[PDB]
Parts: sequence; structure tokens; C-alpha cells
Amino acid sequence: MKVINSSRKVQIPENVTVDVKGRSVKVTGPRGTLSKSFDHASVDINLVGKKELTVDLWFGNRKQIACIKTITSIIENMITGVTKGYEYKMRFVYAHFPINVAVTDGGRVVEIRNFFGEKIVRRIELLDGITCYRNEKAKDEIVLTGNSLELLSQSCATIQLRSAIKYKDVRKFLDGIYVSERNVLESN
Amino acid sequence: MSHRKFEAPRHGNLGFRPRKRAARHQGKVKSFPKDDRTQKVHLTAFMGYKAGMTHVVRDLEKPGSKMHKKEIVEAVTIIECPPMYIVGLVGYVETAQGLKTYKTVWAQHLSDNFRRRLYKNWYKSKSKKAFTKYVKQYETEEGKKSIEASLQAIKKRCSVVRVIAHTQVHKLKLTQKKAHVLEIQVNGGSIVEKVNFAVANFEKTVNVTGVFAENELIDVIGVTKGKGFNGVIKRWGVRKLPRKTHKGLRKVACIGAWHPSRVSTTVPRAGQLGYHHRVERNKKIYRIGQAQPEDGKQISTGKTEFDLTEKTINPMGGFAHYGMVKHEFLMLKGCVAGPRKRALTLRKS
Amino acid sequence: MGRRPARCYRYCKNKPYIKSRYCRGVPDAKIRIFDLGRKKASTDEFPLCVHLISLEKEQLSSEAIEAGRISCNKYISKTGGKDSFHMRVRVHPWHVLRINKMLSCAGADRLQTGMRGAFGKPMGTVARVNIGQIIFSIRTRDNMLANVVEALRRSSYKFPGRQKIVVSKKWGFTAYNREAYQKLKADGRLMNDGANVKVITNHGTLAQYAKDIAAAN
RNA sequence: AUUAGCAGUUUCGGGGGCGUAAUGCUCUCAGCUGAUUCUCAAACUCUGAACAUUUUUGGUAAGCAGAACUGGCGAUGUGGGUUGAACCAAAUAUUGGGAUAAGACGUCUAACAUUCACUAAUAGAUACCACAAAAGGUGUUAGUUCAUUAAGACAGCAGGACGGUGGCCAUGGAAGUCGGUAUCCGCUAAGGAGUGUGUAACAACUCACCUGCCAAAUGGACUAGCCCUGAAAAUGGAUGACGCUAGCAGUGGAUGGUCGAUGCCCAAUCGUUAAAAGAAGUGAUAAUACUUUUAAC
RNA sequence: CCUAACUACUAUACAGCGAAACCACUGCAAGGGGAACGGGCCUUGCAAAAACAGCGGGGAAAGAAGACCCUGUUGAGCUUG
RNA sequence: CGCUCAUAGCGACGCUGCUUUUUGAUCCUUCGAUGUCGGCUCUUCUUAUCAUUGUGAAGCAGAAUUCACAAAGUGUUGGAUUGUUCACCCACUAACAAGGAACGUGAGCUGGGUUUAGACCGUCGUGAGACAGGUUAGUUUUACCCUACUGUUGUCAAUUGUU
RNA sequence: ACCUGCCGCUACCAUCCGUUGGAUAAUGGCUGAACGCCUCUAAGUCAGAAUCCAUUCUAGAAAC
Repeated sequence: MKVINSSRKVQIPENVTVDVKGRSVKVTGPRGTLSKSFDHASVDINLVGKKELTVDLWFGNRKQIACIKTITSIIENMITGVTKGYEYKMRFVYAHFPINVAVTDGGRVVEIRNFFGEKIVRRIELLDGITCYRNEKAKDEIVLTGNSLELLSQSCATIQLRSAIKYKDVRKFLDGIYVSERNVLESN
Repeated sequence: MSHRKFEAPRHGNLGFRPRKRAARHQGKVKSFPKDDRTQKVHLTAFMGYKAGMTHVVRDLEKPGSKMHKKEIVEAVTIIECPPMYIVGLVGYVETAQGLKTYKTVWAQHLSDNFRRRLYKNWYKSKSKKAFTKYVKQYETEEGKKSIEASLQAIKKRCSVVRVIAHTQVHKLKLTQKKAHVLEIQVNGGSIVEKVNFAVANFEKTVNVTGVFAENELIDVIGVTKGKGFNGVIKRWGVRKLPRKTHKGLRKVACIGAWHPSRVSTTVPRAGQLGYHHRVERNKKIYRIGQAQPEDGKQISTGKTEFDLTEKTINPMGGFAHYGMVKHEFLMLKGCVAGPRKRALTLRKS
Repeated sequence: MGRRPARCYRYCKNKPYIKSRYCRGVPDAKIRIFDLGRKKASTDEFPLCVHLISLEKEQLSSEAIEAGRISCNKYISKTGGKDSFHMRVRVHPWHVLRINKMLSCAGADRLQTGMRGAFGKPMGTVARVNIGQIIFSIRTRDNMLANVVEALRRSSYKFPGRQKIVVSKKWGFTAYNREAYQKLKADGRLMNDGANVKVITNHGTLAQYAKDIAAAN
């Protein structure tokens, strides 16, 4: 009816400093730092030494259990990312009407110019912290690197959403910018 | 029944619905543009006076529009805009249910506007003679201290402020021993500056040129032409029996129906069609008119090129009956609210 | 009845009418057939029986029944064939529905539409069933259970209300369970009847008997 | 009234196969007979039951119409169901106090605590009663049965996924996979003469099928609580309102406890009745057309 | 079409002059139940003296014991084999 | 069926609902009299959404169409004929979607029908007369009360300062 | 009577003027579980309606 929830432990590598002021994380690694908020579901969240954070709450339900699993997972990704920066590469698809993709390097803004006949200027400001760069792979691809996996991915998705044709057939065009090489990291 | 037509689009608008005799004899608005400007250069509002309409040929300014350089006529509302004499600075402070009158400050050099709202007032009369009893600023040295105290406090304490200005209608054609008082909320820069400079300006007198530039749009205000009580026909733009065989009326048929079993607000009825407020916007402003020191007239012609003469904007005969421009004025785009000799008001967009 | 919506009759009420020398003016039943698959199938080969039952007490229209039978007669073929289904339905429609017509009216009335001489005329033949009373029944081989339950399931849609599907514990169209069926073969009391079993039993309805074992054997 | 096949018949009915054809056998199909099977037949019955509730005829129904038994309402109210002619309690002389009934107890509004679950929904909130159904939900809770699992499971990811063989056909291409029919054997840890994607059909890839690792549970078909979907209509609106939600003041329980009728208990007062008494607290009066007592209402 | 203006006159204000029909009580609403469409009952929304001139939604407005229709062992006017 | 292919789009026999915009059934309400049908006028609301806003499916390549969600915010036409809603044509339009409000709306109108008397025919009647048959002509009263609305004064007929 | 007729009213029988922010629904995604995979959802979050609510405009309370 109401069942106890197992603790979910995670090892932390010695590259980083997970501090936890009142159930709310900050994980400082090589690439910089990411904070995040927790205590949505009233969960407990402890540090044992400084190579082991553990989440738990000793009564509840399936619902609570799931939440526990989630939070831990989220933090793991953050840990990974703030030590080794994440890379979401989005390749674009048009050469019948050719495509013009541009990038403001200063403000970290992609600007997609001409696709599917359009003469408009589609400027999508990237989310906080993340960046992009133009890369010569095969006269294609914008590579978006960042350390917050959640945010970078979201930004990419936004861009994808914005670069499609909201009237008439979804297969007359298959064109636009979409994600290609993801879950990718680096150590170079 | 369905209806059965479709259209019946609400004859009228329910956004002017109380359609009664307006509060202020002058143009008045309880709203202002917000803070992103310099300082006293941006005074926001001004007060003018209507004086009729003329037409002006100019060229268009639109490509692909019966030529961007071809001539078209348009009407214009010309409006005698005497310079104003700011005199109180007033500090609003922002609170749990909007803004309130914390405390004003007034200039020592002048207090004749006060007086002007007095001869036309009182009925027993204890304090007509020249005095007061709603608290006003007198005194050279002792009141100075008070003023100083006020000034700092408002400056420190919260929220934006306006200036008690007023018109000089004595020197206008129409004679009036009371003048029209107004607020011109001040925008931009910072509060310290804003509070400070009002004091400086008391003696000084602002010009319509001080507020607006010659290509700037207006937030125009006024009070509509006072036709007087009239029935539902041209108060809402209804219909009638054009071949005519009816013992009732020009007045409409159903007023609600046995529907909510009573009659609603939302029915056009017999009331009045005159002093109402309203605000029309985006008026181009075509030409700011110059002051006339009773000698020259090229100043109220405008250009000499294309104008090709020297004349006032005032007609051949001029204005012997109506508001005659001897002062600064304004050529707007055609039509403003209010009759030919009315106290308007202006805001910037 | 396809004229009416059958909401009108899906509650078992009013003492039950019939065809007779009293109710002559009836139409003919919709189903005049209770024969789905291989009727010439022996009792000693199809050891399974599944049943469908009306969960609810209610009437059960002839038309509805008919409709149901071709969820077990199209679906007879796609799954297995004729050599699996043996169906006797296990309900008929004796009961009749009347119709006091006022269709007469489509603009005005003659007043005979009113409740004077109210009593309706026969129109709609229908069955009456309790909750237990069985409504479909497939006697079959025991390699066909999920490919016959889905016939029953299909049928259930075409009945009003709630319908329960089941498998019994017998050889179908027999009293005797699968446990007591093997007895018959073993004890030499199995007597075939091309469909049924008579089951040989000693008894006495004579004067001095011994053919009561030696009759069918 | 009515469903099924079975058997025994066929010099009686019909048409075939068996010597030409039949009824000579054997068949499906007629008729008759015998044993079994389906539904039992308000006007059938061997047997045989103890406005409202219950029964019940007409009627698709109706706050329609027509009966039965009891109860009410109506010619009695009060408390309770928000309110309400009929439902609940329960019947009214007039009062006092005590304890109850139905109904409540976050607040309106007198009345509370404790305890276990369940619901997360624009909800859900006491008969009559102000509607909801068939049919869906990998929503959550609770169960039931069979299957699998240390002979190493489940999901995951990784490896393998063959020989005869291009199976025979159609084709002269269809070589597992436009497509017809058979659908076997070897060998192996395992592999359908093949689950699709793809291709001219193949090739290529994947699936069934197996195994590598990780390492303890897994899988499924149903039942049934609450919730959701289904679930649309006319002024602005209804658990009566507010409002409530992670124990709730919602639902379903558990253990006490409290409020509360003109009901009940007790007391008082007045009348009525029945019975009795007479100097009516009328102990000098001399009353019975009157007063009093006792009891019941 | 699409309404417009104008004058008379009444209305509108005054001065005199003064009226009726009608009137259980009375006049704010939503919803509920209730002789099933409430102003009053109930529960909510609310609420602000005294009034003016227009308007016609409501008062299941008013005028008329509906004569439409039925009934009563009520009549009449007329008709006929 | 839709080549093929149950559910793109439809959907048999069959089954469950909702609706009150059809008409019946009923006769609770009204015969101390709710003025009956339509049209004009005018608002309001409902959504069962025709258009448009934004979305998702399609047998959606484009074009146009079809299907569906959110959503009632804004539109929802001009005419012939008909007493007429209903009906049917012509023409526009993005579209000319269905409805509700005492079958919205008669002290708002009109009276074209339906509604008396006069009267023509046809059928019926021995006849006086009859007709959910046709034809024609036929007085539409009252707000100077309360409320509701519209605007117009005035007031906490002082909340316990004037102005 | 007719012509002409200012002032004045008035005509799609003329002229001028009709804004920008958040919040979302549907819905499309993200990260990511319950259910080692998966999944727009559960916790969480992004984009997003002629929609809502503000800004605008009208009126201005037995409100200051």
C-alpha cells in the first residue's frame, strides 16, 4: 500500500566538488560549474565522504521511487558534463533549394537564412551557458557543445522545431536542421 | 429563433459603453508612456487648444503607392498651442493599491493659478479676498525650509512624478480668468534628476516644441463635440422602416426579449452624444507652428519654397469669431476630437 | 426489431407472449437456424466446450442473435474451419414485442394514435434470458480455444450490455465432466449416438431383467 | 409450440454410385418408427411456493393511464432530508429540565477526537433525487492462475543466425520475402524451405532461434476498488454556499464521543375522560346546574 | 441602399389648471425545489437618500366571469322525407 | 469497400447513449382571458466549428479536397418565387454552419396567412348548412404605476471638519 | 413658388484614427524515470491559439 524506497547511490570522480546546500546541487568540474534545484518530492540527499552522493526517502510509493531514480540520473549526467563537455551535432538537409546557415559567435546565436524558398531571417538565441560553432565536415553540420546536457539539447530541439514547414505536407520537404551525432563527449 | 441574421454585430462598441458626460472640461488621460528616455526633454504630455481645420497638399512617402513623390491633399487640424507655466512639482509614491499623493511642492514666485481657481468659486466665502484653506505654499525663508524637506523626501522615497503645469489662456483669443491645470508625467533617466529639475523649471515656461519634434506621432486626447441628448438612431447607427407605415417610433424594436426576463445593458438606448472622452493615436504631426510677435508672418507660412508667398495659416478674412492663432501652433494629421474651440490635451505615443 | 432501437426492449418485463392460436399476426423470427459448422461430428472427438452467457437479465433480440452467429461463422473459417465449431446457440426467441403505432402522425393526428384501443400489434420477435442462461455454445477440439473465444468475444459486442465468456469442464452437450467421461470408455458404459452419449446404466422397468446391460452393449 | 444429429427402415418418396437402372445394398435427402438432444408453451401444467414500499396490466416511455396489499398525503404539524404535500424520524393542550430519533459534527450551523487504507480527478461528497450506458486506459490500488528463473533468467548491449539450396513451380528474373503448393533433412550452442525492411528478384539488413557479458527476479491473461476516457446545448451558477486535496472537511472502513423533535423519561400547569369524594382552607357560612381528589390523554 | 436636414405642434421648463383605468402585499438578480417559467420560499450573487426625462424586457401588465374547445338532461335563430 | 490493405476515408447485420432544434404521446399549469403564425427590428447566449487563428492525420507530391483537437475570439451576404419558418433557383463571398432565449422579440411594427360576421366556386347535404378545399373583403386599444435599461441631477436626507 | 445660399448640422453622397506584453489549450519537443531499454510525464522543463489575463481605451466605488 505504502512501501519503503531504496537509496540510489552514485560514485563521484575526484575531478569535481559536489556540494549540496539544503537538498540543492552544485557540481564544479573542469568545464566550469552547474547548479540545480531539488526537493520537489521531499527527498533526502546526502554526501558520504566526497566520492559518493546518495538520494533516498524512506517511505512512499512507486511515484516517489521513480523520482529518486530520476534525480540521481540527472545529477550523474551533470557530473559527466561539467568534467567532460557535451556535444550535440545537428546536420541539415537541403541541396535542391540550397541552404544557408549562419552563426553569431559573440552572442552564441545561430541564424538560419534561406530554406524552402524563405527570404526571412530566423535567429534562435541559444540557452544559458551553451555555445555553437561552424565545422567543415562535408560542407554541412553545426556543432553545438555545452556542459548542461538538458539545456543544450533543449536549445537544439528548439532550433529543429523552428527550421521546418508548418503548412502543407511533412514529406514534400524532409528538410530542415535535425540532430545527428548526440550523446557525444570529448577529451581533446 | 436562430436570429436569423448574422449580421447584427453589436451596433456600437461596449468599450465606450457608459457614454456619459465626461469628467474633465479639458482633455485628460489617466495613462502615460513608460521609462526609457533622457529627462526634461521628454515631458510626455502637453496641452493645446483647437482652432479649426485646413488642408495641405504634400507628397506621399510610400513606394508603390500612386507614386512616392506624387501630390495628395489632406486635411489637418490646426491647434493654438500656447506655452505652459509649470508651477507645482508633485511626487507620487507607489503602494499596495497603486500610487498616491504623498506631497506636492509649489513655486514661491507665482501663486496666481490658485487665485484663478477662486473668483469662480465659494458661496458663504471666508477666504476669497486672496487667502487659502486647502494648504498652499507662501513665505520666503521659513517656507523654503519646508520645500527643501519635501524635495529630498520625495526624491528618496519611491516612484515617479509629474509637474503641475497650466495654460496661458488670458493671452489667448478666448478670454478666461481661470486657466487649465495639467500633469505632464516625466519619463527617463532617473528619479533624482527628475525631482530636481522640476524646481528649476517653475519660473520657466515650456513650449510645445519642447515636447514634440515635427515628425512625431501623437497620443491625442480631447472631449467630443457636445451634441446633447439624442435617441437610439445616430447614438448607435441602427436601422429603420424606409418605406414607412409604423405607429411606434424611429426607436428600435426588441430590447432584450423575454429572454433573461429583464432588459440588458447591451441594448442601444436613448441617452447623450457629446462630451465623452476618448483617445485617437498615431497622428503624424505635419508641422510645428511658430510664435508670432505681431510683426512677421513668414513664420506661420512654413516654407517659402512651394508655399511661394508670405501668409499666416489663418484664413484670408482670418478668425474674428473663432480661436485666432497668434502663438505657437500644431499642424497634425486631419481630425482631432472636440469642437473647434476646445481645450484639448496631447500625449506622446 | 430494426425499426426500433432495442433500448425500447432490453429489460425483461411484462409476462411473456408467444406464437399460438392467440397471437397469430406475428412476423417470422430472424434466426430460423441454429446450425453452425459440422453437425455430423462424433461426441468422442471434440472434447472442449466453450460458452457465452448474458451477464445481465434482459431480452435478447432475434436480429441480434443472428448478427452474433456471423461472428462465429465468418470467424469459423479464418480460424480452424467447419471441423471445429458445433453450435446449437442455446437460446431461441419465443417471446414477441408489440407496437402501438403512432407513426401515422407526421404533421397531425387522427386521435386513434392516442391511448384508446392502445394494445399493440405483433412486431418484433425476441428472446428472454436470465444471467446464467446460455446464449452461444461451441463444442470443439482441444486445439481451438483462443480461436473460438474471439468468436464469442466478437458476438458479445453484438449483444446488449455485459456478456461473459467461459470454458466448461465437460465434453460439451453432456452432463458429464471430462473426468467422468473417461469412465464411460473404461467401464464399457460408453454408447455412441453420433453427437450425444446415452451412457449405459443398469435399471428395472420390466418383470425379470437382464437385457438392460445387454441391450446397447 | 420447436433445434439437432443417430439408428432401424425403403414391395411405401426421389436421384445418384455398385451387373443398364432403381427401393437389392450404400448414400445425401423425403416419409414413418425407436432411442437421445435444443428451447420447457399469460389464455399449457404431472408438481407446487412462502404519492411511497411491494405486486402488476396497457403502454418505447411519461411527474402517462388502470388494478392489488400495506403505509402515508389529503383534515392536522415538528425535527431531518439545503429547500420541498407524500421519503426519514415521528405525530402536535401549555411549560420546565434530562436523555434520545433521523440527520449531522472545517465554516455557514448547535456537534469531536483517534486510527487504517484509497483518490490527485476542470474531481469526489447521504435513499426518494434531480440521470448515465455499451465500450476503452502499460493511471494507481487490490487480487487470481498458469508460465519462466542461479541447468544464469528478465530487459539491455555484443556475437552467431548455416549446408543440401537458387527447395520444387510460375520462371526461362522472381535466387525465403509480386506470387501458387509441399514445407523435409543435415549439422549445430542455434538457426521457419523464413518476420519484415530493402532489392528488377537477389545481394544487404533485421526477426523468430540461439549464445557472450551484466546479475535477481521475470512474464502473461483476467477479475475488481477508486480515478480517467467515453461524458455536447442554449441568462451567470451550484455536494445548498464557502470551500476543500500530500489522513481530507472526498470515498470505504474501524474505536469511542458529542449535538439534536411538539418523539421518550421525570416534574409542573391547564383542560377532557373514567372512578370517587364534599365543612369546595366554605374546621362559626352551607354547597352537588358546583368544587375537589386519583388516575389516563 | 442609408439615412439627412429644416419648420410647425405636442412633448420638454415654468405659470395657472388639473385626470383616470388600475391597485391581495409589493417591487434587484442566478440557481434550486414547489399547482413543473418566483419579487417574496431556500441558498448564493449583493446592497445604499430623494428624484428627472426617455425607453418599452418583466409585473405568467390592464381592459372582458374567452363566446376557440368541452360540459350542463341550459337556451334561442333557422332547417328537414 | 477502399486495386492491394478492416479502421486514410467509410462502414453491414448488430449493439449503447445523448439531445430537445422534428412530430407524436400525455393533459400537470392556464378558459377570475399568458394576444395565435410568419416577416422586419435588436441583443444576448449554445456549440453539434461553415469561414478565419493555431495545431495534428490523409489514398497530403504541388494544387485543391477530406478527416480530427483547441477554440464560440470575429465573421455568418444580395435577390427571384412562396403568407411561410421550410422549400427551390440566380449572384457574390474567406464562408454564406445548426441552434437556443414563452416554437426570443404585437402597450416594438406590420396583418401577408390563421381568426367571426358579407360574399363566389367546387365537392357534400332532401335542406338549414359543412369543408385540416380554393377564392376575395375584413376597426391590431392602453405606460402619465412599480421595476428593468439609458442617459441626467442630487446624496453617505452626514460617514460624525469646511472649501 | 423657384434659383442661389454662408454659419450650423451631416454623408462610404466626404475626411482622419484603431497598440504591445505575459499566461496558457490543443499540440510539437527536451532532459528523464516508474518499466537497467523505452517513452513530451510521472518529478521537471522548453515552444506554443483569432484563446485567457494585463497594456490600451470607457466609466469611476457608503474607496483613498
